[PDB]
Amino acid sequence: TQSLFQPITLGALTLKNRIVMPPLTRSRASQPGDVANHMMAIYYAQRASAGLIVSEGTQISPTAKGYAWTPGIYTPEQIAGWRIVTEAVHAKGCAIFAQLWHVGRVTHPDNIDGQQPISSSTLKAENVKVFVDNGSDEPGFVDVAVPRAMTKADIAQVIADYRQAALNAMEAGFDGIELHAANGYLINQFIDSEANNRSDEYGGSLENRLRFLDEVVAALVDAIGAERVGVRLAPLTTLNGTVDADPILTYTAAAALLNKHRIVYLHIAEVDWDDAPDTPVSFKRALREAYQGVLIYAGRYNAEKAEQAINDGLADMIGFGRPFIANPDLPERLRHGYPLAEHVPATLFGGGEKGLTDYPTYQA
Ligand SMILES: Cc1cc2nc3c(=O)[nH]c(=O)nc-3n(C[C@H](O)[C@H](O)[C@H](O)COP(=O)(O)O)c2cc1C
Ligand SMILES: Oc1ccc(Cl)cc1
Ligand SMILES: Oc1ccc(Cl)cc1
Ligand SMILES: Oc1ccc(Cl)cc1
Repeated sequence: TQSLFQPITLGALTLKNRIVMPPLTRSRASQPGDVANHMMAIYYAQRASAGLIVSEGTQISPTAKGYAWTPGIYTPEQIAGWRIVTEAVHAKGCAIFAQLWHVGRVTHPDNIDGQQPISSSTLKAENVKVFVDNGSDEPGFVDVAVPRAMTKADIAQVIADYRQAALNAMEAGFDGIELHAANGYLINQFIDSEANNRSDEYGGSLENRLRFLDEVVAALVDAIGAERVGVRLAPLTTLNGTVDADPILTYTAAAALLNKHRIVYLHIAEVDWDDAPDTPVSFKRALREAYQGVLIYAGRYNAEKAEQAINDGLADMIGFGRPFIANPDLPERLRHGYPLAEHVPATLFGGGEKGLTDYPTYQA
């Protein structure tokens, strides 16, 4: 755990340790308005012993939302709500990035103002469900709708929304933003070959499939600086059903592309729930060469595996998702080998402070 508790520079920031609280959707946003709120500020501040916190996915526009009660980052109220969160976190001495979210085809019209979902293509995410609370029917999971393929104008608009969302994040006092390009959401729907059947310059070739990622990142960097832009990829998991034919190649290329932008960190999601594909060390070694910034991994890490990943030269920082839910003082527990509480799946999403802010710190 020695390396794990070494500080690290992240752009202009000097982080206290190598531990990341990765994005964790808790769907606690105040209704109506999907506004980041007090319990969320407390929740994040409780966990501010992390070296870096990355917020739960936060939708960049009304049509970017996939799930009921997730916080937005496009209205003045939403920005103000996030500001209280970032101030609460900053009061503790911690860095926090906003994960900018566009779910693309992984949504339902009820979650996006009756609009049709957008995507690279008109392919539905098969067997994929999102959660809806439309005010009329009893809230619950529903099948995603069929998306429409983005036009060049849609692409320009979404890039605009990402760019503005980044400015909004800075206005909300975030230290940076993380582009959610993972888990089968909008950008992932362009990247992964089986989710992209476009015939224009945004589909087909590997270079084309990465074009949307390229242009979104260009915008983000232009807006707030590369030192404040991170990106998250999930090369091998297939959460929400985007599949690539050659993920090892696609994502090593993507890492190289992102390296050209000099994004401050690349965040690799290795595991999603029980979707834990073998991530070859040789792949990780290739990513380490393709991308020369701060490399973050999350997925079933414990203290031992985290430390080894760092000492092996594979990772610079390690995210702990589920353990951070149930252990606000996760770093302290990891350092001392204190037993980790386990989270209650039933209170992961929705509800109030219960299962959010009432996981106690460790007490012998
Ligand atoms: C309840 C929950 C919500 C999550 N929300 C997000 C999300 O908003 N954005 C994202 O990129 N990953 C999300 N993830 C994935 C986690 O960030 C993390 O990568 C994953 O849980 C694997 O790490 P772990 O085994 O330490 O939990 C979420 C995971 C869980 C369990
Ligand atoms: O946004 C969400 C996601 C999952 C659940 Cl159970 C409720 C709301
Ligand atoms: O610009 C702002 C607004 C609110 C707070 Cl707490 C701090 C800075
Ligand atoms: O990327 C994501 C987003 C939301 C959730 Cl619940 C899990 C993973």
